[PDB]
Amino acid sequence: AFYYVKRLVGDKFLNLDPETRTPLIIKNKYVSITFPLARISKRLNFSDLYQVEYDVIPTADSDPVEINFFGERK
Amino acid sequence: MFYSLMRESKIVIEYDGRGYHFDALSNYDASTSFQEFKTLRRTIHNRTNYADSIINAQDPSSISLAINFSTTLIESNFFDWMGFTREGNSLFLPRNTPNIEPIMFNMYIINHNNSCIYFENCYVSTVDFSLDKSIPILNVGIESGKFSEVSTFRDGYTITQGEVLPYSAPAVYTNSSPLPALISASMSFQQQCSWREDRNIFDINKIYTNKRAYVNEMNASATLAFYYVKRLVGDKFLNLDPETRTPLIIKNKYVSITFPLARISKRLNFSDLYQVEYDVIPTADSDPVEINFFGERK
Amino acid sequence: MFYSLMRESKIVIEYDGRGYHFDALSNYDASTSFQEFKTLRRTIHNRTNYADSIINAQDPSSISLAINFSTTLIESNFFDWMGFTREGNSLFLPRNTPNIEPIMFNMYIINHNNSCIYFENCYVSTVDFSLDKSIPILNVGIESGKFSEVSTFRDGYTITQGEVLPYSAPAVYTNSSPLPALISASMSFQQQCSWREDRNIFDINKIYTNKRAYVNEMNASATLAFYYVKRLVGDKFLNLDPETRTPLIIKNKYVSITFPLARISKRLNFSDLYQVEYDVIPTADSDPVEINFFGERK
Amino acid sequence: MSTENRVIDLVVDENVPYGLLMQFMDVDDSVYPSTSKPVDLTDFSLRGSIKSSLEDGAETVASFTTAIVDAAQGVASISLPVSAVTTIASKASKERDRYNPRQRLAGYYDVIITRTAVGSAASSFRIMEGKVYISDGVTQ
Amino acid sequence: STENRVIDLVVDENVPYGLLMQFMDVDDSVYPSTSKPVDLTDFSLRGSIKSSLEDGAETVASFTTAIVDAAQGVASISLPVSAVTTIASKASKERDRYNPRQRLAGYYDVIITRTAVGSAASSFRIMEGKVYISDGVTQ
Amino acid sequence: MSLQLLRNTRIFVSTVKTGHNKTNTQEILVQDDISWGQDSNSTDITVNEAGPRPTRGSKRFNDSLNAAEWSFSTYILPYKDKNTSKQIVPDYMLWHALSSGRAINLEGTTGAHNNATNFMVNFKDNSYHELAMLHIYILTDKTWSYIDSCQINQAEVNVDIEDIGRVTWSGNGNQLIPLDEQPFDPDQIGIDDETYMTIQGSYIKNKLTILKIKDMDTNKSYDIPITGGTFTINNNITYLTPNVMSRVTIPIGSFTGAFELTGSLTAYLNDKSLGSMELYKDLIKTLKVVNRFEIALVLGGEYDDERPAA
Amino acid sequence: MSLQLLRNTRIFVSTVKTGHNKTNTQEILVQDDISWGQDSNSTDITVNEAGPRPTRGSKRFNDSLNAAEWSFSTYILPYKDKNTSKQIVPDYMLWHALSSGRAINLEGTTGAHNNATNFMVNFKDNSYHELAMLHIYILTDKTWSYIDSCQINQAEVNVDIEDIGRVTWSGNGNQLIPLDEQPFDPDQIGIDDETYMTIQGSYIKNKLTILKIKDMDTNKSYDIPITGGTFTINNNITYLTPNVMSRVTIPIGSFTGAFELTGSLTAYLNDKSLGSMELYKDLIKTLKVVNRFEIALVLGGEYDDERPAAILVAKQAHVNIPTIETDDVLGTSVEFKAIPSDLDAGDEGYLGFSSKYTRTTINNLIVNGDGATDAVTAITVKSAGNVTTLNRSATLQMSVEVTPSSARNKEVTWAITAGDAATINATGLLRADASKTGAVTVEATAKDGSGVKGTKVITVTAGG
Repeated sequence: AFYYVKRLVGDKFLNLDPETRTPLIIKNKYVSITFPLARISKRLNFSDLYQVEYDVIPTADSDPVEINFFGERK
Repeated sequence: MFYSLMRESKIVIEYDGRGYHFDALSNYDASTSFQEFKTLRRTIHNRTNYADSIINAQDPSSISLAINFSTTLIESNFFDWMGFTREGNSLFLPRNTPNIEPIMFNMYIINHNNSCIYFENCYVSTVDFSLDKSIPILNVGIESGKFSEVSTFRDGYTITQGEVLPYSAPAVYTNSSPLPALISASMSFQQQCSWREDRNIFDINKIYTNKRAYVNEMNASATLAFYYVKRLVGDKFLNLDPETRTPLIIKNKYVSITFPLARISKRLNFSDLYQVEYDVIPTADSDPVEINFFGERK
Repeated sequence: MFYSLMRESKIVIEYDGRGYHFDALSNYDASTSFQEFKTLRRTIHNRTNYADSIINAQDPSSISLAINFSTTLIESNFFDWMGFTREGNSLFLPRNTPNIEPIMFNMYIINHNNSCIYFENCYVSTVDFSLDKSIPILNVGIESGKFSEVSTFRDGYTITQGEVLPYSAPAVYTNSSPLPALISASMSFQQQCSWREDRNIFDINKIYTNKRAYVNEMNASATLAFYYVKRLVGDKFLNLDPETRTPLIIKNKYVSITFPLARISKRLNFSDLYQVEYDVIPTADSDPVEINFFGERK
Repeated sequence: MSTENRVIDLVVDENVPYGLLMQFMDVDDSVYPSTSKPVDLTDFSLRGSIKSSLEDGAETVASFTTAIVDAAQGVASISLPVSAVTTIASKASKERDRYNPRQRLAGYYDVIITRTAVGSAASSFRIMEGKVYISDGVTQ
Repeated sequence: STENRVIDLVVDENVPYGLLMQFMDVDDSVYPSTSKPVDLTDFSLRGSIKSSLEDGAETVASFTTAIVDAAQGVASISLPVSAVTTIASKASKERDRYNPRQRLAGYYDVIITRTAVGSAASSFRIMEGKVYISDGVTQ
Repeated sequence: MSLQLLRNTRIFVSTVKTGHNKTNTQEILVQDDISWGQDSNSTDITVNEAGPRPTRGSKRFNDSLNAAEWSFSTYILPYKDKNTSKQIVPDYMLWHALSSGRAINLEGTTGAHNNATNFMVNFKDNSYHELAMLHIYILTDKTWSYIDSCQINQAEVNVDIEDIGRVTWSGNGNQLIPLDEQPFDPDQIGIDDETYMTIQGSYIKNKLTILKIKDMDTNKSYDIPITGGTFTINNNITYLTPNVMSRVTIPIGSFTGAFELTGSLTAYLNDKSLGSMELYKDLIKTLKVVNRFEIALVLGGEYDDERPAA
Repeated sequence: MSLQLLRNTRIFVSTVKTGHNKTNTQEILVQDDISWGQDSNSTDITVNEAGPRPTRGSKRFNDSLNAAEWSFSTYILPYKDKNTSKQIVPDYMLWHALSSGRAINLEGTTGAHNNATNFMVNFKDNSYHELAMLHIYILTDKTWSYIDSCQINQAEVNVDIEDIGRVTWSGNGNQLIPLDEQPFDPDQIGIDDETYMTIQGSYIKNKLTILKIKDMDTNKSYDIPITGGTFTINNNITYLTPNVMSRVTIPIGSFTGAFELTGSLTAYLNDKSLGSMELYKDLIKTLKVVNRFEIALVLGGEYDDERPAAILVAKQAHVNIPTIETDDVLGTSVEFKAIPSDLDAGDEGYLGFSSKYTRTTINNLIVNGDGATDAVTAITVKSAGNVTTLNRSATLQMSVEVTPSSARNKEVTWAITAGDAATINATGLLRADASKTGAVTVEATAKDGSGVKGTKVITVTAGG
């Protein structure tokens, strides 16, 4: 879940178009789930502040999804 | 960077090449989404875990607007676009649906810094407002086929809604005899269209957007809530028997929905104070349902 | 004019030509409605917008009463009317349903100024009360076939409910061994009848009202809630194993529901404090389920 | 009936020449399907300028060099040399943005295509507009 | 897809660094995307590591470009262990949040270039990001 | 260049926004506790992120204005005017706008209507969604202002013995509007010294308060000497304001609620016949869902010679 | 064997748990209202039966500890230190931990940073989920204790006239830890008598409070003598504590909320020009969803000679619709909130503290952001060669002279306001043409936002 943010007029990086394959990682100081290739679908809600919502699943030929478990100091 | 606030927005409806900026907008809700075809090809060779998902269509959007009544009566165009015939400032419900396809229009949702969302191939599918002891407001519901992001847009500088109409108590009549003890008169009008999905093999590897639709039916309806009141023992005027045909009008100082002949069904609730509820629909051979829009001084 | 307040009402049940005015009524809920046949005849000639709706039947009413226990035990007549056999002040659940059709009675809901609503062809379809740490109350549920508005009525001046019985803590026994840590004992009894719709072509252009019904089944049920308590390690008396046949009684100072042989199923919830829940139904060959009604001093 | 997109925001790369080419195509919707023929750019010239602000009196950061690549295919290219990129980089706003320190706002730009001849009408046309951003580079 | 030029390099202390770029040209017109590699002729890569983006920033180091196997498109960017030491000397003392071994050393970008292959200097940036030194223990 | 003091406030009640004369506007003698104003609503839109380096910024929007609040206290001061020779209370249009939703007609028989004997107010004609509409005019020192289209929400009357008979008015208005020019000359419309003498001749003292209570189901009149009490006339009027996201809005119309006439009466327990103890014991012994009592609270006392009373 | 009195408490603010020196820890002069502590949560598990002879027994479990609460009040006491000769407030690290989430650097330009002229605090670098982290050390008589990993939740400043300028701090900590051994010698770290004399030389009196409010949409400065007010710097910091059923837990980390800079200002209604009445009437007549006001609350007053002062500046503020406060003397309340130009831009407002503010210093603080950077005060525009007129088809490249001569921004813009007989470029090269027989004007304004006006009426004629 994001806030709908655009930096340019007609931006290419941040928009609502689907992304067939893109490397994604949801990182923390103690855990990091890695999608080597991801299929992202976007959904915009015209709420109080516009919010976009992603739907990330690994692609057909994507490498295995990583889940790292860092105890302390990575 | 640029965030997008709902309060800092402007909704402009593009019809016939003119922009109808609908000010006096209390609240609107919208969403955009895509349709996927996700299949998992688990085989005896490889019991895989990774699906085969491709985005191939845009799910139709469902935009709902809540618009206050205004003195310039731009909001009656929603009845006009939904299919009602116009004579002066009164909108008729036609005996038959005029055309197979609804009236299509585009809509913009403007925001600061040239940001916009462009809904296309829209049609008004629902309009209902409740005449009650609060300020009346009509919630319109439109369905889009294609949504897009555009840089420049259409902004209705001139065509705009005026000041909101002052509150006035509703009153429902039979001919000219008032119906006592009104609680809440809710009116509903619909254009129950349906999308004609024509996704074919020529659209493979492409994103499909709905474009054409047909009208299944139009209707005018109203639900009236009263308190169970009787003036006589064994009264004939006020009772629970159904009324096959009776002239009804839900009147206000600024709007009056007229049913030349109505089919009324009654429903009694044994609540704290007994309440009867009507279900008013026009009859088979009734004359067209009237919707008058009085700005000021009728 | 005359408004109708629920607090200013009187519910009288007419059975066998005598009026059973059920005082000590905490709350009742009822509704009346009609059935319609609304079809839209859209044709290639005229794609019309006006439906063809005719009111032809009265939807059966569902009246629910909440009645406090009373010292004169008029409320046991609901078990009597629902099908239980009577011996003294105890009601038996018969092994077989006595008759095909239930016991039919009429009911009035009186109000001031000769106002009344007349429910006819009623039958008691549900009776359930929860023996708990609050004052017990049995919610009865009756279904009507025909409702009407009448001027004069039947008012139970003499047959009435007395003073409400004082609260007394419930207790469930096995033979004479108490079951520890009771929370809430809820009992349920039903007469699951079904309306036999016989609307035929001789009723065209007329309003049809259901008149006859047949009993699908009768049953007695109880759901018991305990705290998971064990007195020994590997206890045999208190555990989670099912009990095919065991004598149970949910006893109070004024009522005692007896299952001569019961089929108990247990369910454990790992909540803040562990709770076990029973599901008590009489067995196949069990003797008739008892329901005793003690007014005072047993 | 649809909308245009005259507002386009450009992003240049520091120390690298920037090249943008525009193709003008004639279009029509008729009984036969959409027929497109390239517009012949004869006597068609372009001219674009960049200023740090919209308000009058804004400092001119730089100007674009205009050229026509292929008249028959209706292709015109609008670009600036690397030295102009450096000039715009020097005059850009120093305020950075987190999550991407590279981009900085440089100003606003416009492009007018005109056809000037004795027999031709004195007609100009603002084909585009928008803002110019800079992707700061470290090499060179 | 879109653009993914921004990738951060984590170079190791006391160890020489070498990166192997398999240049490629994927096209998604046909459903199985074409695996055609670009052909590396008249191509040179240049990259400098400079602390901060402000003008006049000191050049922390400079990448050493290697072009090998031009037919199949691959190429190598590297820098000697002495360059690694010079980078690690000027790195900031503040450590990265996610890894307590990395320290921000500067910024970088490599720029491809065609030198008069068609009488055109078609030079554009390939990639960019931040360079992180990873503190070693062996030496 | 001047400061404005509350002590120099003067309040005029009007039914018209123009053509102000002595039959449409009169001064209302108010006290220290007078208060008026209008509040505004707002909203803060804040971004609530979760990542490092989050955005921490807010933004405020004015969205609506609330209904104007006004309140003041006045003394119950019945008297007879020289012009009509009919007993009238100076704040009679306040009583009318409280009582009925029709045009004021003292000659009639509903709402606030007077007589050669007494001034009377009955609520037999208050079945209206919008009662009689007033306009409170406020004069503080030199500057003028007024509240547009007011409605009398309630009238509090506190029976506080060893104090004078007083009534507290409350209400709401569509909008408070400051006026730069004088609407009408306050010297002429304001009450003159002669009527002031006539009014101060008549005061109602809450101490001399007799109460007459009778059980209509038993025909039992009780003798209850009061200690302190209060009764209210409440309309439960709610003001409706439209919701517009692009522009701030002020209330547009109102709707009267349920008319309530409640009270509370404190007294000592008396063992004498038909005293407080007998009433209390009868009420707690009957335990009836509904009661039929006749209550006649007489402020100012009853006497053979002429005395003021409410 | 001793009782501990609150009057003997001494508070030290630290950024390190070891190696305490004079640059990491300083004493904070607190008042009577100091308070600190930590509360604990519990739960009762009770059996609720219904039968006769029910079980009536309860049981308590300690389940979690709440975040430690601390609060104290301090006087705003700007002064210059002898070591660095830069104006600094004694509780400067509190201001830094309130302002920014980076390491303290008084030499920088964000957060709490000082100068040879004034001490300044701006919130341009507060985009952090965990601001600068402090450790409050408490010394009561002989025993020691401290709160671990504190964060400055807010700073209340009450403008209470006939009282001294004071600020109230509040915050939360992970855990309150009692220390048996002395962490550092409080005699050395605590402030000595010399700096105490220097501080008490400078006090800020809330009575001498001038306010500068200007409507940016209309260019209307108002003269509002204040009666009483307050402004807050709030972080809305919430402390997260884990839920474990088997063991009690203490908060582990926090997350800053939405940064709010609000205020409330009470004043009497004035009928004079540009008074309170005019502001109230304008605000209730416009009825606008958004307002753009410039508010500069100047505690301690403005004077030609050097005086102590604390200044809050809100460049783009939002003012609520005022209301009239009916008292013995009629008044009003001006509730405002400093909003940023963009949400992720910061710069909602800033503060400047010093014991030496001449009027010019506070003016250039307000219009330039720093008390040291001078700002233009007046302009008279000059032509090319002391020319008084112009004829048709003649150029006039006009120049500018500015005061003071040391202003940082000496440039101006160019514009034509009255008449249509000439055009000007960015540089100022005015150009005319034929058929120009009217009087045209020229204007210039500085780029530092001072509000300086440069005007000249050139009498352009048709020529000889």
